[PDB]
Amino acid sequence: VDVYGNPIRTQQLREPQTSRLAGLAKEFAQHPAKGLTPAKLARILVEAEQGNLQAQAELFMDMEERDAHLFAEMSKRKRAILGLDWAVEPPRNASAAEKADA
Amino acid sequence: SYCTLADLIEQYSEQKIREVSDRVNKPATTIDTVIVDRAIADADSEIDLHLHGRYQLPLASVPTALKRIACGLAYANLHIVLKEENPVYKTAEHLRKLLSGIANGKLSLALDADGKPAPVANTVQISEGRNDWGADW
Repeated sequence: VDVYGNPIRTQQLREPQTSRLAGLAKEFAQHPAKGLTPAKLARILVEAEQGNLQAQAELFMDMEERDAHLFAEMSKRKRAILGLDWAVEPPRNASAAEKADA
Repeated sequence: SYCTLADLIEQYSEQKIREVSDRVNKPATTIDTVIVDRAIADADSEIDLHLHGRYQLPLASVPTALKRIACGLAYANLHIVLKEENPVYKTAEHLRKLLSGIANGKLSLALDADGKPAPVANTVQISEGRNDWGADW
């Protein structure tokens, strides 16, 4: 089972979960950043806190697209991580089987 | 109709209105309602000319000072020939001076019966007003 302990059934791995929700794939972003005012942004944040993440996510996408400075800073921060070398290491004082699995 | 035939009578007696309103019979015998109606209409028209810039013209109620002014102007208009020195001409000029004072924002239009007249929305006008960042965000 997963690390969270939820029972895992291999039958559902054959199809993506979102495959049965074809309506999502056809959605187009509504661009809430156009004509934005402080009251509207505060409303967006408040409604996002209550579980309406759609408007907040669209606003964040627009914000990252429309600002060159924030764009460059975020790109620098992410490319800093992208350039790091990585490796897989077994558990502490691991055995031969764990070493082979790693 | 800021004044009526009854108002003109009650202001200037009935005999004088009978004299100045009848042009066909000598001596006069009856008041001709058409001439009085037209004189009142002309007085109302002049008052409207003087008052359109500060109030709604189709007034739903008549201030009493407006009634006095209309009666005076109608009586002045009822004269076919009027001299500069005629006292009625002086009264008409006085009423015109009051009308000009009201128009020029020097005098106010008083109560009609118990409520104020309907000042027009001239001074009300201002731009929409942009004050974002001050809406408690």
